[PDB]
Amino acid sequence: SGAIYVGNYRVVNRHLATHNDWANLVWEDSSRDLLVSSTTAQGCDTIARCDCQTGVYYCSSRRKHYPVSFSKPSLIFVEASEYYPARYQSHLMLAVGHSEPGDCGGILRCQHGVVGIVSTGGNGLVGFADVRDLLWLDE
Ligand SMILES: NC(=O)[C@H]1CCCN(C(=O)Cc2cc(C(F)(F)F)ccc2C(F)(F)F)C1
Ligand SMILES: [Zn+2]
Repeated sequence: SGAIYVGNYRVVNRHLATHNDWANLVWEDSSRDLLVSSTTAQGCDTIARCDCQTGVYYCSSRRKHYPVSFSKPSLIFVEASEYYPARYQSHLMLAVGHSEPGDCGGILRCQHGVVGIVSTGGNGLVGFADVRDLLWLDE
């Protein structure tokens, strides 16, 4: 569980989205596991606009923040689940670090702000859905 609150937008994992999220839908992409819905209250998360490859992510399964090195956003294959069939997820960044079911939604941050959210994991690895290319989140 977890979301990004920037201006009048809420950013969540698409597979974790609520009824409210779908009834107030702005944009969604299954191939990125992202969904953006509208909000009445104003959010103050700063989204990073950079090509950083080091940052810090929140791991709810350990109740701890962890520093990580992470790869450039790319098309990576992701095994089947009760939410999606086997497929390549786009805009995904990998890091060596702990994650287990229940960790999706944890924020990855760099010195410039929010980079993305936990979206995949397993085998001593963690995957993040990048949000830095979504320039419209700020306007
Ligand atoms: N983006 C997807 O299609 C996800 C959907 C949920 C499930 N997805 C996973 O990665 C599986 C899983 C979840 C987690 C996460 F929550 F950190 F992701 C950690 C580990 C694992 C593991 F190791 F058991 F396979 C794909
Ligand atoms: Zn940065």
